[PDB]
Amino acid sequence: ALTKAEMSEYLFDKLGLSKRDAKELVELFFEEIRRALENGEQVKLSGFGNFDLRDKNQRPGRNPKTGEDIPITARRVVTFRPGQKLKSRVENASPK
DNA sequence: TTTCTCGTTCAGCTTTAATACAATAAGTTGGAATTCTAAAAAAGCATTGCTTATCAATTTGTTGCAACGAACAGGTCACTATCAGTCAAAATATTGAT
Repeated sequence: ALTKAEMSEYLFDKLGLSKRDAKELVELFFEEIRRALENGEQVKLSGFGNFDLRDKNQRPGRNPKTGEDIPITARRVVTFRPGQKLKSRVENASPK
């Protein structure tokens, strides 16, 4: 699984950047994105996807184990709509 | 046989044209880097029955990665004694007067 460790190492052998800043950029990368989502801003990354924010209302739910119907509290989640470019590169993938 | 016959380079001289001397004021020519802009590519537009994701409440295996504890630099201040620099000690050479 791709981790921040592998991402930093990549920037070291592709951009020749020290692992230090290579590890600091990967952190600030996801950080800045999370700061935009929490602030209520859409994140549109061309050639990748789009992190949307939809306010879901309180809908009926339950306890998957027993079956006790419990109303799922409303909350703002963070969806991800992959671009057409990304889909065309993952359409022919393979779980490995 | 013996004599008539010309072009070359050497060397000590003489003569014909361009460039002088300097500080001053730009001009040329190969790029480098920031920013305007048309050229390209990804995405919104457009829509509907059918397909797929939405997720609580709680137990159990998994894992990214910060949290620290040392070691290897990374960068600045001190150890330890005399260089680094400039004035006086100590008495007469040298210079001035009898």
